[PDB]
Amino acid sequence: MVNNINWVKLPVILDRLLRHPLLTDLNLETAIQYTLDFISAMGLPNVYVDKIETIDIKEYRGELPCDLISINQVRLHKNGIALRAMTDNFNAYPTHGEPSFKTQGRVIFTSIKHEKVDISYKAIMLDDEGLPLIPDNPIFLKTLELYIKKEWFTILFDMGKISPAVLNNTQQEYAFKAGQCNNEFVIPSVSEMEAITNMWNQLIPRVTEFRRGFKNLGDKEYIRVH
Amino acid sequence: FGSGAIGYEFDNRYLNNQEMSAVAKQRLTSLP
Repeated sequence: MVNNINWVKLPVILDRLLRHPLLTDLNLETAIQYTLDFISAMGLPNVYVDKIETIDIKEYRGELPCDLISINQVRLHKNGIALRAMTDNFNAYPTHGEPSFKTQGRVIFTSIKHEKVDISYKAIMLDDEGLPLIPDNPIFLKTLELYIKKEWFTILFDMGKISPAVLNNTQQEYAFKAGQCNNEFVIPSVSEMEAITNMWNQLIPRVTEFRRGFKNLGDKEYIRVH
Repeated sequence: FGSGAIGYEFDNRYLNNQEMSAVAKQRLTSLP
């Protein structure tokens, strides 16, 4: 992402929607739900807050933080060696290796019995209220506004209170801005294309960046003169 | 004289069939 994510409260999206006199029955409560549907459906990893927590595994199980949304990596605390993924069907089960993890709910399922693990994860940024906080990006803000205008107009079109030409314009305009908003958040900055440059140009290919926290991923590869 | 429970339901049904024709011309078009 080229621009920085400056945070603003959710009611800044309601100044923009209630400029439209057909969207004047909108609420904070409706703006809360349609934001989280929009934040999810875009899947932009720049909208989330990166956190790291150390949890302790009791017997192939550990309790996961409350704010966790997606795990970046799980690693061991004493080694720093990262855990990949549990493909075993019979993991902590005895009959009569490379460590792994698996997460379903608020429980993580590891391959190690009694160990502390660091979990680097993503959460949602909150307010003084326990409410979501959105980027002030006028591309993000415009297409979140067009998201809610397209969900409200879809209800109104089912009711028969909106022209099919009106909904077709809103469905088209949200469809353009959703790609512009995707490209706004995905396309790297100059400082991220340098780390992409160093990963791409490697005379001796570095193929074990998952073992670290992808720390040396964008590091530059140097060759001695001889 | 007067009684309008069959004049009403026939007029209400004619406006229904006229409304039904109007919603059958609605198209959400699918070119760019």
